[PDB]
Amino acid sequence: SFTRSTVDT
Amino acid sequence: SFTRSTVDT
Amino acid sequence: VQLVESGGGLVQPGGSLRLSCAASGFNVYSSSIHWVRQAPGKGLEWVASISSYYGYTYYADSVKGRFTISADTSKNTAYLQMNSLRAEDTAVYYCARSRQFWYSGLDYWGQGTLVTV
Amino acid sequence: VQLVESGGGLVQPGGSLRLSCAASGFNVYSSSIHWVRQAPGKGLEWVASISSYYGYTYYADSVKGRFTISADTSKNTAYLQMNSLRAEDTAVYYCARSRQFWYSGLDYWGQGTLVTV
Amino acid sequence: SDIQMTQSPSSLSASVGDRVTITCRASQSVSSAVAWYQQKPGKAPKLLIYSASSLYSGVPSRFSGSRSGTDFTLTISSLQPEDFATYYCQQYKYVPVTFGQGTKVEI
Amino acid sequence: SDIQMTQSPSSLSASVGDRVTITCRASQSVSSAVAWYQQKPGKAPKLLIYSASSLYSGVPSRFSGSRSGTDFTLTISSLQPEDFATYYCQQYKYVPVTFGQGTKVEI
Amino acid sequence: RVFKKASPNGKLTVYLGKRDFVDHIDLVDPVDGVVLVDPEYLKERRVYVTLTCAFRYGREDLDVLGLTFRKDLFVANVQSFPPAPEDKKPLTRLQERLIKKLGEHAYPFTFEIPPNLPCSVTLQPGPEDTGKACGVDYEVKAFCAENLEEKIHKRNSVRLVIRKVQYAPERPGPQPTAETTRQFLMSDKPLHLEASLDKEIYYHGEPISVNVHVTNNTNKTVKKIKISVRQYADICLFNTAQYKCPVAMEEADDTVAPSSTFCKVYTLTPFLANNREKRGLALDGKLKHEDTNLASSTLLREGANREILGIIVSYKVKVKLVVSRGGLLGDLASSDVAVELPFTLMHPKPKEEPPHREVPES
Amino acid sequence: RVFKKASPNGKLTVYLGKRDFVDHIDLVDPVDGVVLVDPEYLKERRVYVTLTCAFRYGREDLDVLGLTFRKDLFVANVQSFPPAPEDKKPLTRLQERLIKKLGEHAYPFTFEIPPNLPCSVTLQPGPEDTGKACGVDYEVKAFCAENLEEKIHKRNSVRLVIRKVQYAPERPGPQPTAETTRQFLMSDKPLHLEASLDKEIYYHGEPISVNVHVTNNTNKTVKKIKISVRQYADICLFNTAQYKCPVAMEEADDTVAPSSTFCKVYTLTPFLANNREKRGLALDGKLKHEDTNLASSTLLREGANREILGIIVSYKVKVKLVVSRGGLLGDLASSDVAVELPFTLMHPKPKEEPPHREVPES
Repeated sequence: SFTRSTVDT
Repeated sequence: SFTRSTVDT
Repeated sequence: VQLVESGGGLVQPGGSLRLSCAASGFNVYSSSIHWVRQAPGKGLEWVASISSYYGYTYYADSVKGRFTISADTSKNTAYLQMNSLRAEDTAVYYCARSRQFWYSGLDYWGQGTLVTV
Repeated sequence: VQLVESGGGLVQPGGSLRLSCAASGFNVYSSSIHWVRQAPGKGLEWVASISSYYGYTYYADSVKGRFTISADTSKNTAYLQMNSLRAEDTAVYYCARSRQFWYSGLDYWGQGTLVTV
Repeated sequence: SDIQMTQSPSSLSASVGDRVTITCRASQSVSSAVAWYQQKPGKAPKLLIYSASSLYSGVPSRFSGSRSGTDFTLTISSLQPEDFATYYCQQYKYVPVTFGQGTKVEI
Repeated sequence: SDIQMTQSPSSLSASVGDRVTITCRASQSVSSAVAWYQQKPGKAPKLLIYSASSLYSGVPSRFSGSRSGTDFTLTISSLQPEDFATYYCQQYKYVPVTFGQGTKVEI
Repeated sequence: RVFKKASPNGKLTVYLGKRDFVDHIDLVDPVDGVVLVDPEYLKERRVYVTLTCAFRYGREDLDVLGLTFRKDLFVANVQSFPPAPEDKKPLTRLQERLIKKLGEHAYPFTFEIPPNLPCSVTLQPGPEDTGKACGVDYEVKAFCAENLEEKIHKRNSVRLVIRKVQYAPERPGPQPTAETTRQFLMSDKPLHLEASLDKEIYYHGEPISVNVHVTNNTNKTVKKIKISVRQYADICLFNTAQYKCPVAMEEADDTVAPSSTFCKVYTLTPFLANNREKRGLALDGKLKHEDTNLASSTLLREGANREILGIIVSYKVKVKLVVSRGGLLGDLASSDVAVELPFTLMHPKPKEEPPHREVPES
Repeated sequence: RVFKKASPNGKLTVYLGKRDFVDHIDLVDPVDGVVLVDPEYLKERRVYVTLTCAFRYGREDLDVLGLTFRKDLFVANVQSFPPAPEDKKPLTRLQERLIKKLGEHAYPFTFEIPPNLPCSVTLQPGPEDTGKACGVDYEVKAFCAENLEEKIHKRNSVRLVIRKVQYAPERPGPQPTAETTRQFLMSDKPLHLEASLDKEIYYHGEPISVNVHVTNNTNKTVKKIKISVRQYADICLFNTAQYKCPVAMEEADDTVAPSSTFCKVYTLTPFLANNREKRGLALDGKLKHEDTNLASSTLLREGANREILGIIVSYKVKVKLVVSRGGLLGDLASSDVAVELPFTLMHPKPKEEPPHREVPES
């Protein structure tokens, strides 16, 4: 329900 | 000035 | 194609009357409707007229201000409103019709409605 | 391209001042104009903003109700109306501009006008 | 302007098959705009002539009208037994439209 | 909601050609929406970084910015003699827009 | 009876047998007449006759009223007093009788109006106008002068206004029908409309009855149905101009629900009583400032239509459906549906006489 | 940085590298991503991905709010958990490194949007609207089911809204110029009008400067000059619709006298602040109920125009001259003169970043 973000290392 | 009428007998 | 009128009857002097003339077979825009009255034993006499195409109304000098003429085109009926009827306004009233394009005499007549004052 | 503002000066507490910032090289529809003030010796602080494309205005919580911001398109000028200037409203005010499409920091700044209360 | 359409004779008597002429005179020129009507006692008038010489549709051919200056004339070639009625002469060029006093044709 | 951008150290001293790292920490996540400014005493601040890693046009390449979670870092590869100014760290994701307290770089 | 006119001097007179010359599309009636002359008082040695169809119109830039500009659409002329050898033509039935009555000092003249020329149409003047009748008119002129180019003196000339008119065809055409099928964005089900009149040719004052049929399979309701009669007039003075003027209309508050049909018959009657205020409305040609009806339709010479001069008058009936608004686009799209039916408005052929001029005069 | 989303159950997750996929007219950017699976929690034996361009719109006849009708424009699907031998494609730069980070239980997927497809455009909803965004939008969905047609469960799937956008071309076209020459009935001297813009391409918020030149040799004065910018949108959902909406206008009380020239330069700037009330106005596609600018012009694939589905947006500038009335016809003719200039309204190519959603949030 929440489009979060992340880094691909 | 007036257009009158008549008969040709 | 006929012209029929109704409304005439006995009335006291100074009163009022309504004459209605129902036209069938032709329409008021293509015809001019006239009212002609005839005193008992006397000759014909024109009283009123109306032309719905041009929107004009005419009255005889003896009835100006007393009479009023109108035509309702929804049912092809012409009305003559008589007010302050004097003692000399008694006659037999005929509804008449003449071609609007163009006047060639009163070809169609009513059948006579009586006004007694 | 350059931003210049004028109007700052000495004033008594509770009074009012007008700060006008004149923009050249860009139009107020394509840019968002902000006002940032810096108290003497302190860090930067944001006070007001306006976006003429969407028609929105934002104020810092400390100046809500006192200040009012507007921009007149005819000459590309943004106005900051300051009312009821409290004793702590003294600072050096900079006019700033950020791209409307889209915000990428305050790339252009004013020269700095002083408000002393 | 008012125009008096003096119509004479006031009444005439004629026999069956006779030729009858009726005269109607105007006080002013009205061109050929004159109409003729026939009325039997108690009934509405019936149109006969218009334009002072043109026979109305359906009227028997014995009825004819003529013009000479301002003197308009109605003539019946052979008076049939159904023609003993009252005739009125009308001018329709100027308002008010004035009819003649009327002529009566009797046996 | 307001976000307090704790920025440290409050002031540091460095020599010419030295490598300087400046840290700016947010009280909440602000994504990569962080900008860096440079102000010399008395003059308007000059923009350096936007999006926390993108160099503004015309800025010398020795300036660099980095992100690690909510800890944003400004680094100068070789401190030129003109770089001794005051730096402010800004988050522009939430109104009100809050600047860092600012660091001073001095000889 | 024939019409005659005399000059203010009284030394010249021209006779005409009628004023309205009928146009049969293929050929127009000849214009014939007789001119009375007096050689003793005509040392000018010539008498000229002239026929002229001229567009007359009042200027808008010029502040002076009454003054009007004119352009000749067709001009012809004839020698009459010295018998022209080239202009020899057989005398008509009335012309020879006029010669036999008037005597030696009376000479004939005849014209032949070429086909594809405008009919007499007069544009309705506004209450602020005081000049002569505007529009297309014809005029016959007879004058005496030593040459064509010599300055014309009104004292030594006459002029009559004549008309070129057309009457209804003897046989009507096919019944006019027209339909349309509007298809909306929301669904693939169309809104269908049909209309038709009873007959092709209508007379002046005869009521026009319109039949309307609607089949609404869409999801949108029809708010109103509007019927109107519009007069189309094309003017070709210098460059083609086009204007549309409504002469009668009726708005009915009828509604059609989705997945439902509807049928009704409306009646209209174009007339001049309620159109007095419409400046520029085309009316039948006037000889003077008399009253005349709405302009009758002009019959074109089949597929010739060589950009006829003057004014070309035609009529149509427009049936319009007002459709509800809303949804995605709202007020921005054009949701209305319409269809037009052409018809003909004309007089029947008169029995014996030309049209009369306000038969009971005021 | 990349975007990720997880199912309400939490056992499935899909990764995307961006949200705005640029369309270069000749070929659209590939849609790539990585799905993180859980075989022990997935006895369904399948995991599916899906790309769907859909037209969504709120009904007008239906009184229920929030409910909308939906139509597929283009649909694609992929097998992801059991590696499909027939769906083998080379891994992109980001996709292989996402695999490297996430490990064995992460599988790739790639799509290829075919050309000549609509760009994300959202129609402006009225204040009374409450449902989801209308217009054309794209959506990426990843779910798990033993078959394609098995009933989908909300808790077992994810969905992301993506956009297909276009930017301004590298080089502008020829300067747009247009002119007209109106000729009036009264005189053979025309009323001449010319107009032109500075350049073909404009950006959002950049002002539009219009040059107007008038050469009035007629006898009629020009009352007013009207300039307006109008947004043209074509919708081909079932049948081609067409609506026009003005987004900015300026009326100047300038007058031109007969036998005189006139020249001026007007400035306009379309913007959304004063167009809030215009329901149905086309705006750039939204991911959520955020604010977005006026819809950017759609670049057609040269001379293909095979009735592109969805919405096609274009802009024009209309220059209109109000001419005085009177004279013969008066209020019946159409005396006005007009001319239209087309132009392009688009964003420039962003340097490194894609758009950001209301960067300073309220």
